[PDB]
Amino acid sequence: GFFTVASGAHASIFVIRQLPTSEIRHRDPIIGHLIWVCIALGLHSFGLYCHNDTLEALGRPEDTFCDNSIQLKPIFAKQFLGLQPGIEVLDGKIVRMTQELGTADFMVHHIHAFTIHVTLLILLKGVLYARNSRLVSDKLELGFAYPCDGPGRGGTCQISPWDHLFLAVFWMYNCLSVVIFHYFWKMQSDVWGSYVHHSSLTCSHYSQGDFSVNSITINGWLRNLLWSEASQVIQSYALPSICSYGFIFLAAHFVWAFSLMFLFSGRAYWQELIESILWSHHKLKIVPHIQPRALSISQGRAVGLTHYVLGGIGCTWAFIISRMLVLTT
Amino acid sequence: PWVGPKKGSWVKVLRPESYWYQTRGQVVNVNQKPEIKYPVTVKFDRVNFSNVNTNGFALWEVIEAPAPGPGEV
Ligand code: CLA
Ligand code: CLA
Ligand code: CLA
Ligand SMILES: CC1=C(/C=C/C(C)=C/C=C/C(C)=C/C=C/C=C(C)/C=C/C=C(C)/C=C/C2=C(C)CCCC2(C)C)C(C)(C)CCC1
Ligand SMILES: CC1=C(C/C=C(\C)CCC[C@H](C)CCC[C@H](C)CCCC(C)C)C(=O)c2ccccc2C1=O
Repeated sequence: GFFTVASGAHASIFVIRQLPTSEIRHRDPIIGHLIWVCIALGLHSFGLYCHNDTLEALGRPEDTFCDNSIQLKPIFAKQFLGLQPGIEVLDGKIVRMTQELGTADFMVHHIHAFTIHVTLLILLKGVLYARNSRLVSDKLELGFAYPCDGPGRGGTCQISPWDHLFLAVFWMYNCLSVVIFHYFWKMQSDVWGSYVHHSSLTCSHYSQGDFSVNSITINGWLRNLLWSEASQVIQSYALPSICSYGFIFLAAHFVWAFSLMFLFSGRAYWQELIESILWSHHKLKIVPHIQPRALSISQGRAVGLTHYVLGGIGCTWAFIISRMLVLTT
Repeated sequence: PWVGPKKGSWVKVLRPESYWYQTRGQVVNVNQKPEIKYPVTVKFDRVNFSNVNTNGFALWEVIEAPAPGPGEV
């Protein structure tokens, strides 16, 4: 994900510094159709989850999208290995097992496609509209990394390719978090675990195969994956092995929240606060000749993005690693 | 004769909207033309938010002050 957003960034830089290719001359249809496909994908894919949530809450499981109810079979997801029936085991563990795809896999894969397409939309818009646009016609003169062009024309905030990356990084992080959660839950529920005894084995999975039944709802994701599987990391303080992981969980939550400061606030408030503070220093004759300044707009965005991504990644890192370490030992 | 402060002398800026309001700068020059509304030119060691070091002030927006001491603006 990080290197893909990087490729988008440096594509934008190349467009700014050099002449672009001729596919930029019909950029409006390209980005328009990408916008439409993003909207349609998000609507359908996420609204299936929302429909499942609402109907299940109302008490109508027969109306939801699931294997027992209306089912969205992934017809195109076909085997190619041609493996023999069964699973491969090694000393009380399942080294290899076929992943069986159903409505949950259909829904999660289309969520993946939606998020990938939205990230691609942000990156491609930044690349194609880097030199100029209907809003501002001298974006090339403005450069690559500028905060805006002004409050004019309604407001030209984050029109630069740098800001387009600044948003595409958020979207890449969202996509990768969903991918990580999908992989983690699916592997725990349907692949990993132990077995209990031509011989037939009953496979006891770590998550107990709850992905196919609970993953069909956002509430199921919230309960069976985050809340239920955060027991290890949340209750890791006394345990010698993973107390560090619990503390890092807490600290990553703190850092992620602290990023919202920079992501929501603006330069002028902090500059005025700094001046008011500096009044007292000048009063007491503490005169810093490297005059304090509030972080620039682009720097504030960068700091917020860095802290946001780092905190989220740290929370996920600690959560998954604590769960795995405890379960395997 | 010299209408404004002497060249090189320190003057305290009395323009309320100035970044250097109530602080002192050095009189770079004074325009002797009577038709100049803001003849005095004052430079300050502290650049304002626009990274500007000097400015023009009227004769009533600057008063003569001693040179800043240690730790004084
Ligand atoms: C005159 C109404 C009208 C018409 C004919 C269209 C037509 C179109 N819109 Mg839509 N659109 C509308 C209003 C309309 N829009 C409004 C008000 C908004 C702002 C929220 C949008 C926002 C919007 C976006 C963001 C996008 C489209 C897109 C599209 C195109 C594909 C269809 C689609 O997915 O629409 C989905 C959106 C709709 C609003 C559906 C159309 C609305 C119908 C005609 C409503 C008719 C019934 C109405 C609810 C009755 C209420 C009566 C009551 C008050 C008494 C198509 C050219 C997509 C596109 O360009 O694809 C290439 C696209 O990306 N539209
Ligand atoms: C909107 C875009 C979109 C995107 C990004 C994806 C993404 C994905 N789909 Mg597909 N899918 C789509 C639409 C889309 N789908 C639609 C509309 C349907 C019909 C309900 C399906 C039905 C479907 C199934 C059943 C499966 C996938 C699967 C997949 C995966 C790729 C492998 C595959 O078999 O693709 C197949 C892709 C298609 C069948 C869609 C063909 C491309 C579009 C629809 C052509 C339309 C163009 C047309 C000529 C003009 C339309 C004009 C307009 C005005 C109406 C991936 C997660 C597989 C997977 O991994 O599931 C877990 C899988 O099993 N999709
Ligand atoms: C005050 C309440 C509070 C607050 C403010 C937070 C804040 C946070 N938690 Mg949470 N958390 C809480 C309570 C809270 N938590 C409690 C009580 C627990 C139980 C101990 C946890 C356990 C926990 C874990 C184990 C994790 C978090 C994560 C996070 C971070 C999310 C960052 C982000 O952008 O995610 C963006 C949000 C998402 C990606 C959605 C995740 C959850 C939904 C249900 C997934 C749905 C998937 C489905 C397919 C649909 C996807 C649609 C797609 C288009 C996105 C953030 C620091 C996670 C994180 O870092 O996320 C990356 C993480 O690892 N928390
Ligand atoms: C630079 C750039 C970027 C990025 C990009 C990217 C990220 C790319 C990627 C790319 C890629 C990564 C590609 C790949 C491709 C692939 C291929 C081409 C393959 C295919 C396959 C095949 C052909 C197969 C088939 C089959 C079937 C179907 C069945 C059975 C048999 C077989 C196996 C044969 C962005 C937008 C950001 C910005 C601008 C610039
Ligand atoms: C808080 C904030 C500021 C003010 C923040 C500033 C000036 C940062 C302060 C920089 C310090 C001096 C760097 C030194 C590093 C930290 C003090 C390290 C602390 C480490 C702890 C573990 C102790 C802005 O200027 C700003 C600008 C634009 C958008 C958002 C914001 C914004 O959110």
